[PDB]
Amino acid sequence: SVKEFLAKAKEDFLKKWENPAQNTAHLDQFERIKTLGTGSFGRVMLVKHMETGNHYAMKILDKQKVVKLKQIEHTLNEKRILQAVNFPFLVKLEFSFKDNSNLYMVMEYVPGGEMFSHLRRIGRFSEPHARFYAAQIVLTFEYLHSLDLIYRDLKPENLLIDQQGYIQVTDFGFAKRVKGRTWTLCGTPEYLAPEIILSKGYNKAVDWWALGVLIYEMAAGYPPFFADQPIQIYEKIVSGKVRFPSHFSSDLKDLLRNLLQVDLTKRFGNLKNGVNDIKNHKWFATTDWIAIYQRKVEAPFIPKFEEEEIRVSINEKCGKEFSEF
Repeated sequence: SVKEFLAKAKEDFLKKWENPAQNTAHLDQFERIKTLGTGSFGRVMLVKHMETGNHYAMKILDKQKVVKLKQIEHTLNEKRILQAVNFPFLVKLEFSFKDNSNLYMVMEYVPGGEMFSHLRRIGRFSEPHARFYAAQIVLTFEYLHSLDLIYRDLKPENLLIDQQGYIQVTDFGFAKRVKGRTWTLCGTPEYLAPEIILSKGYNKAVDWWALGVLIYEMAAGYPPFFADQPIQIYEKIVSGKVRFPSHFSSDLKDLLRNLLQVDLTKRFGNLKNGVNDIKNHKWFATTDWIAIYQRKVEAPFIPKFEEEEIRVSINEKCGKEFSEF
């Protein structure tokens, strides 16, 4: 039935992936409540859809700035992916549209902060706390991999902790729909699998390696392969040799040896049973997968967390570059 859940999820996905929804709202439909922050391409605003009452986080991206920063492909890709997927631990794109000046990504409003800064403050997560988060990433990758997506940007900064203490994976700029193998070097050095570094071509198992890195970092407070220079980071990754903190349970060490496995024919998540090798591992014995998916487990930690015009030019900017948006 997991099989049948995933098959239906793939049908929903392919439909939207092949014929992406465009201009599913317009700016005059939203009441502007508060600017939450200013990102690279423009502001993020709390808004309310005036026709329903639902509140959202609307990201505004100035098209000319996206072009200037050479982020057209990443922005288009992220949007195309986000409008086509649906899973409890993936940021939800509710509406998108564009006008003469801007692109708009109307996201579910999910206050809370990223995992990097939370981890820095807390120091390290206990093993139950780390397992709770890891379980959500496991289910999300099970979902994304079933759709032939490789996420390939897993790092703590890409994991929001929401108002319920659950994980939301954000930033699908690098994600690629890949049937088979691919070659592009992207992502943050610490989290890269050996086969990426050595330009061997790679598959979805790079996400399972990155999960290994994430779990270690969550539980240790620092990633397994670190150095001041990226070449020394690469050297460590390629060696395979991982040293564990002394407080790591025996079960955690074993899981991590199986995820941080250089040999692809032994790496958990890359074998005949796929994700189930990970889900059945002793470290996850106490994990109630269904309760996690249904958001019924109480989270170990609940985070605490002058208005200016949106000027729309009378001239369309960068129309052809963003045709697909």
